[PDB]
Amino acid sequence: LRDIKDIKNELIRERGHLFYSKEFNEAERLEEAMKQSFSKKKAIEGNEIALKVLERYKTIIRETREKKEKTNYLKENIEKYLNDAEANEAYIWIPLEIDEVNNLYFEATRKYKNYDLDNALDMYSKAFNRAQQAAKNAKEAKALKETDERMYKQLKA
Repeated sequence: LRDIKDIKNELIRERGHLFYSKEFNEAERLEEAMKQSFSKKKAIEGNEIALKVLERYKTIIRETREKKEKTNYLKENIEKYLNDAEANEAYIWIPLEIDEVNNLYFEATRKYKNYDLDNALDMYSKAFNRAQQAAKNAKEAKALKETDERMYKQLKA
């Protein structure tokens, strides 16, 4: 029963209750029922309900943590591929592709800040895809330009 206090407080610290408001409300109602059983001195029934209260809180914690990991991975790797795109003249050849990545990352962060985790993950993923596409297109445009000047040079001299 002190386990539940400890798990529920950790969940609050990670804002699990705001990312998963419907499921947190459900787990609080189940916690209330558990208390009532103990009040009415039904300790078998109470203990049976306490194991599910525990498990429900542990699920919000684990899912919150796993989605945060994925968000971190997507944000760090968007950055890495924009860097690589920019080393390949992305601001010369495809500046509006770089803007679209940055704007998808901006719109993903607002969703994340209104505690809408799955839609934030959806849009960070869409920004990561366009980051990869941008890096590739920038390499291709750079190689092509280079090639078309080594030919323009040789058809002048």
